[PDB]
Parts: sequence; structure tokens; C-alpha cells
Amino acid sequence: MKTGIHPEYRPVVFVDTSTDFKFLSGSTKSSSETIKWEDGNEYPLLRVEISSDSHPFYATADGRVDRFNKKY
Amino acid sequence: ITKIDKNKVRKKRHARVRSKISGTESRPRLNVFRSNKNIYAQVIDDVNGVTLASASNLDKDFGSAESKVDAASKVGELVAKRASEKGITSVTFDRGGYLYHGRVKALAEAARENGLEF
Amino acid sequence: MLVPKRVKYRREFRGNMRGRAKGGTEVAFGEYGLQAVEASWITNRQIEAARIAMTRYMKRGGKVWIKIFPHKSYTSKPIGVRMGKGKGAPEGWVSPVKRGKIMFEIAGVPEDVAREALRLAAHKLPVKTKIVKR
Amino acid sequence: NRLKDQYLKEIVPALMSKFNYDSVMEVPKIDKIVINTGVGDATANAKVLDSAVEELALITGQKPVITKAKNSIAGFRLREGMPIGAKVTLRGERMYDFLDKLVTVSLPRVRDFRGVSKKAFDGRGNYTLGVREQLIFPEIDYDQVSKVRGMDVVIVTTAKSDEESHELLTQLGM
Amino acid sequence: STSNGRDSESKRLGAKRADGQFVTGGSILYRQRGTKIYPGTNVGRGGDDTLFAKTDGVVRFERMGRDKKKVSVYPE
Amino acid sequence: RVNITLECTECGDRNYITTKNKRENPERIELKKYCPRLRRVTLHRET
RNA sequence: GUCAUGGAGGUAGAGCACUGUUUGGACUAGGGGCCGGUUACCGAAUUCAGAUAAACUCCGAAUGCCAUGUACUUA
RNA sequence: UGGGGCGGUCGCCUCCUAAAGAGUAACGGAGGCGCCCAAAGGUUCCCUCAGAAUGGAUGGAAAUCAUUCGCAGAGUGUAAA
RNA sequence: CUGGUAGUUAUGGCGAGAAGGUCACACCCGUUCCCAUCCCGAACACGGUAGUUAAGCUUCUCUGCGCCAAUGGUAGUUGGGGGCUUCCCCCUGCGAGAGUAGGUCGCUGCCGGG
Ligand SMILES: [Mg+2]
Ligand SMILES: [Mg+2]
Ligand SMILES: [Mg+2]
Ligand SMILES: [Mg+2]
Ligand SMILES: [Mg+2]
Ligand SMILES: [Mg+2]
Ligand SMILES: [Mg+2]
Ligand SMILES: [Mg+2]
Ligand SMILES: [Mg+2]
Ligand SMILES: [Mg+2]
Ligand SMILES: [Mg+2]
Ligand SMILES: [Zn+2]
Repeated sequence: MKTGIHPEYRPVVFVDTSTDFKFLSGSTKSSSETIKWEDGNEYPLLRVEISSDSHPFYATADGRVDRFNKKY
Repeated sequence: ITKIDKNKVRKKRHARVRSKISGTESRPRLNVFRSNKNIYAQVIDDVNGVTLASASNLDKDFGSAESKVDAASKVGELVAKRASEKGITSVTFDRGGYLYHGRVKALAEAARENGLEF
Repeated sequence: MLVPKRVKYRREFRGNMRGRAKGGTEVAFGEYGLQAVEASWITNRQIEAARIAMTRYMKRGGKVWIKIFPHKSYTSKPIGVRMGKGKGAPEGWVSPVKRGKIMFEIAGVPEDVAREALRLAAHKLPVKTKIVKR
Repeated sequence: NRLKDQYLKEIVPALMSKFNYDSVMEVPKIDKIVINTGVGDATANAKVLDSAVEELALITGQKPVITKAKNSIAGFRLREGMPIGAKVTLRGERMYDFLDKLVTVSLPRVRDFRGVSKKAFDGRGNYTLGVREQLIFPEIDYDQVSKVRGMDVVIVTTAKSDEESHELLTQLGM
Repeated sequence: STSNGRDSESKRLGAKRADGQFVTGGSILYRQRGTKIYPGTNVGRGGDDTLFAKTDGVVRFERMGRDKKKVSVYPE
Repeated sequence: RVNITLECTECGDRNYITTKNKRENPERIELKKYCPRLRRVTLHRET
């Protein structure tokens, strides 16, 4: 941890777009959102697409929704 | 991954400093052993291989420690007095393969402040 | 023709062949062999001539081992050349054979064939030979 | 961070039960990881290395260590002196936070993370992932990423043999 | 005709003093390339690996470990 | 690669001679060498 | 000069532990074809047995050489 | 100068010949030199090479990374010891 | 008994197996302070001991690898003498290398705690 030279880094909690899965993590992006989960150590909010919260191995707008709404 | 061997790699470093530092009858060698909790000081001459003085945290008395960094300075005060009892005045400092930064360092100034010349 | 693929030095001393053979004086692979009684240089052209004569008599039967190899080279000068001005160009390859060295070995044939195929080969070499068994 | 809340709490007792270890010190650890990319095409261009090292730093959070060449090779118009690739060797809390996003949001970003990939083991108990697409991590700038080179992710563990090495990553999620 | 014919000048290396012989300080005991023999007690090494005596005494060619050798000078 | 001389900066007498590469060291080399006349260490600059 | 003691030094011999040269087996690692073999489009490496060297050495004499002696003889 | 001429050589360094101290010739057998480095010098502190096997992406037989074996099979500005 | 620190050509090393101990020595926990990472408290340095003898370490067993090593014989050879001289033979003194019997899982000194 040599001072100054290293780039910025700060833990951030992510949420899945499919389920709003609270997922404590770390990143280097503020994402313009901050929540107060686990008060006393505030964490920013950075949303993310499909992840381990609802991963198949582990449809909302565009893709099929246009396909189903058009053809039904 | 193979776990690192802390003491064995030090023996390689201690053999490097021993190529130029040796103890004789007139000027013995002052050696230092540092562990995770204890620091040991010893005075040796290599012409015949005997110990002239020794002091450490395991001494008979004088128990007073703080951060085990000035405890070495307490050790250095005792070894300097014990070594100077028999007339030893000039010695050479053997690092023991360590650095010269903390506990090993602060041991040295304790002897220099007392009746010992490095 | 048995020749080394490459050599470190083109030119070479001639050496000497005094004393009994260093090693290989016992037949190991085959059952019969030619033992040299005298010592002399043996070229690769004499090895080939002795190899064909001994192989042909068996009608390509059995197995044949060659226990020597021409490592050493030798040079020569043309006719009409005075002495001096360097060393001659290499010409051939020899194998200094000391006394007692086994040169060829034979297996896979009856005794009468073995005792006869060896003597046809022994007439192509400049050494006095002998036939020995295991 | 939560991996500490998930490894020490329940993964540690699971290994002892499944393997019958004599003491607790035999439960395998995670020692170090490396991120080696390889930019050997930069032997002629001095602008490719600037972005890739900067991109890797944002992905991990530590300064990349610009490597060099060891031997001179004729057929690649390459010699001694120029940099070839870079690596980052993180350790500590960053060890699990990097894996925290790698096994949660980075893997689904691939076209198909469901590929088992159980043959990538070194044979002593270390797993070396080889994700080459520079889009799995949701931190790298997609538009700003000019080129696309390949990467390596190496997991080294104190697991003596493969079965307990594979077993650990299964409980950690893989 | 023929290349070659060139050679250097012999440098007269080797031992210059005998075992058990009294030597004055500063006298050369061994000339060499590299370190065929290591310096010992009261013996230094020169810029080009020559071993010389630092004080008067008797030369002793002794043996270091299994694959090494040294020379020392012991005052009488 | 040429041969150069070093000149004292107080006495002005040329005490030392060295060599340097004129393509890699186009400047005038300065070194701190012992000056016999003043019996003290003195900066020396190439003439 | 001999005797006793101590050394430095790799020749003769020998050996394959390195470097070249080299014989017969085992093993055909291989990667693309043919129909797992053929590696017949190869011996690349390891192993067994057997050789070879002025510019090879894991070894290594007899002699000769340098010293010490207060030994005996001799100029 | 194995007659002279033609050809080749003429100073310095390393190896073999050189016969186990040093020295030792031939128009004998092999190679280099007429420089370079302001750090490739001094000192203090620190650590260890080539190669192979496996795991992998651009990148294949070899580019970079990870583990294991590894007495030097590397390196030592340049010729050899 | 244990922790340091030296001498001795590995007969001392390597490999394999078992036991032991937080009295020492260790692994260990974190980086506020000192110091450090071509990055990373991995190491160097720093403050303590939640836990463990897995490792290190210390003991005990081996001949598997390695290392040491005779006796006899042979090669070679100083001196003397003969042949039919690519070389060979005899007498006296010296005398290897390879192979083998055999040996080895070390032996000694000082100091501090028990
Ligand atoms: Mg010098
Ligand atoms: Mg010089
Ligand atoms: Mg030995
Ligand atoms: Mg003698
Ligand atoms: Mg010979
Ligand atoms: Mg001689
Ligand atoms: Mg000589
Ligand atoms: Mg020339
Ligand atoms: Mg250098
Ligand atoms: Mg004998
Ligand atoms: Mg013997
Ligand atoms: Zn001046």
C-alpha cells in the first residue's frame, strides 16, 4: 500500500436487476448511488445485470418482450 | 506452494556477514539471536570457541518490558556490564543475518551507551 | 563405409598401439569372434570388405556385430611435393587395433558355418587373427 | 469480504468432515493470484501497453508489474529489453473481493460460463483460469477498450492434490 | 601456404616457494590464473590472483574441504 | 572515444587525464578529485 | 650423493562422472495422414549392455623438482 | 625459406605438441588483439541460473505467467584456458 | 532434556517411516506506530498470542541412492640386461585405476533455561 500511486478503490454493494440482490463487494466506481445497508459502514450502490443471484448455471424489455408483445 | 523457511534462509545471510567478521582474544564477537518473542545476546571468540558473556529476557532478574523493542535495550545494558566485568572493552557487532533497523539495532546502542566500543 | 558424421578437429596425431587391448577382449553378444593377435591400423575399406564376405557366406542368416569403428583420420601429400608448408589434406579413416581386441562377433548359425565364415573375413585383414568361443 | 463470512464460518468445518484431517492446519487456503495478459505484439507498437496496463489496474485495484523478456528469440523479431506483458499479484482482503465479483458478476458476463472446465488443473492442486474476453468484469470501459488480448487467472492453493483442490472451489462456487 | 604459427609468451606460473621454508614478508608464494589455491593465514591475494606472505614464517600447503586447497604462513 | 584532460577550477592547472565517449557524453565532465597544490578535494572540469 | 620427513605439479595407465565420436536392444514422446496400429513421413528424450579421445577427466603412478635435518659420506 | 623465385609470414594474448616443477623447436595443429564501459568502476544492502513436465488465450515447437524437479547442464562486454 | 553458537574430507548428505512438545523454537493474528514491496504486510519490519504439532525443529529405524574403504592380483614404471624392433622379453625396487570384503542414518567444545 504505497501511498498515492495506487488507483482509487472502495467497497461497493451491488444489486441484481432481476431481484435487487444485496451483494457486498468492492469496486472502483461510485455509480452515483449510495445506500445505508449495514449502518455504521455505508456502501455505495452499483446495479448490475444477471448474476449469481438468478444465474441458470449457478427477459425484461428488448429481446422476447418485443417479440411476444408484437406477435401476440 | 512450498512454505517459506524463515530461519534457514537467514543462515545463508548470517554466513555472508561471517566471512568478514570474526572474534579473537583481544576483540571478541558480539552475536545476536532474535526470535518472535525473545532476543538473546552472546559474546564469542572464535580462536577457541567459548562464550564470554550472555544476557537475554530469560535473565535471573530485571523484568520490565515495553513493546519488546526497548526490552532489547534492557538486555544490552546488562550484557555490556557483564562483558566489561572481565575487561572486555572493544568488540565487533555481528548482525546474525538480521537487518539493523529495530530490536537488533536498539540492542547495539545500549552497549555503546555503556562501557563498550564497537 | 563407416565414417563419423562430424569431427571437432580435422587433423590428428598418429599415436601408438603398444600394450594389450584396453577393453573388449571377451566376446559378449555373439558366440564366436575374431581376436587380433598382432596390432595394426584397420581402415574402413577393410572392415567393409570383411563384413560382406562374412555376411554373404551365411546367405543373410544370423546376426553380425562389428566391435570396432574408424574414429581416427590420416592425411597424405601429393607426388612431387617437397617437405614443409603445412600438413596434408585428410584422406581416410582408421581404427588402431591393439592385440587381443575382438573385432567381429557371430551368432545364430551352427558351429561349422561360424568357423568358416570367420576365416573368409580373416583373409581381408592385415592382422593375425584367431577364432574364440564363449 | 463476505467470503470470510462464508469460508471461515462453514467451509472450514466442511473440509475436515469430508476429508478426516488430523488437525485444522491442513484445511486448504488461497495463497496468491496473478493476472498475466501478454502483449508481445507491442514489440513494434509503444501505445498498446499504455491502455492495457491501465485497464488491468482498474479491473484489479493494484499497479500492474510490467514484465520483460528472458531469452532472445529470432523468429519473432524480438530481443532483450522491451516489455512483454504485465502481471498483478494481489493478496489479502483483495484476494476474495476479486473472486467475489469474479464468481458472481464476471462469470455470467461471458457467452457461456457453463462449461465445467475441470481439466484446467496443474496436477498439484492449482486452477488456472484463462478468460481471454476482456468484457467479463463489469468495471472495464467497453468503448474505451481499443483492442482485445487474452488473459490468465491463476489460483494457487495449499491443497496437496487435485480432489481437495477441486472440492474447495466447488464450495466457494465454481 | 598454411595458417597458424602464432603463439603467446610463457608466463612462468606455479609455486615459487616450498613447504616448510622460511620466507620474508611480501615474498610471492604462488602465481596462477583464477584461484587454484586459496589464501590462508597471514597470506593475501594480489590483483591477478598471486598469493604473497604478509609476515615472516614457514610456508604450509594445507587442505580445505574435500575439493579445495590453501597455503598459510605460521610465525616461528 | 577520445582522451581528455581535467583542469582544476581554482588553480587552473591540468592534474588528471581520462577518456570519454564523445557521442554519449557530449558535455564537459566534472569530477571531484584531489588537487596536489592545495592539498584538498576540488571540482575538476574538462578543458 | 644417499637416508628420513613435508609439499607443488595431472604425464603413463585407467575411466565414462562432463564435452565430442560411437555399436546393439528397450522405449517409438511426438502430429498431422493412412487403415487403437504404421509412426514405413522420425529417434526427439530416458534406460540396459559395449566402445573411443593431443587440444575429455570422477581418478591417478614410477621418476624428476622445491625444501627441512641435528643423519652418514664426500669436496 | 627442406636451393632461389612465386605464395605466405614479421608485434601482443589463449590452448595442444611440452615427456605430472619452470623452460623447450618446425613454412606443426586451433583461435583472437591494435578495443569498450561515466557505468559494464567503488561501497552498503538483498537473491540465484539453463532446461524439462503440467495449466493455460490472442500466441503455434519456442514470447508472458503459476507449481514441481533441477550443483550449475546458465552467466561472467570480447577469443581460449 | 532443550535453545543458541563453533570445529571436523557427506562414515556428517539425500530419500523413506514413527513419535514429541505453545518449558524453549515454531507456524499464527492484524498493519496504529518504524520500515518495505519495479505491485502485493508474500518477504523485510512492527504489537500480542485466539488456535495447531499439519509443517519447521528435535529424537528413534533403514543400505534404497550416495559417500568412505582395505588384502590379493593386474596395468604402468626408475635402474640393469637381451631380441627377430607398427613392437616384444627377463631381473630388482615402486606400484595403480576398475571390481570386492567391509563401514556409515555422525563425532567433539562453550553458554543459557529444565
Ligand atoms: Mg581487481
Ligand atoms: Mg587490473
Ligand atoms: Mg566428499
Ligand atoms: Mg618424498
Ligand atoms: Mg592413454
Ligand atoms: Mg617434466
Ligand atoms: Mg612444464
Ligand atoms: Mg590474424
Ligand atoms: Mg561484471
Ligand atoms: Mg594393491
Ligand atoms: Mg583401488
Ligand atoms: Zn587546485
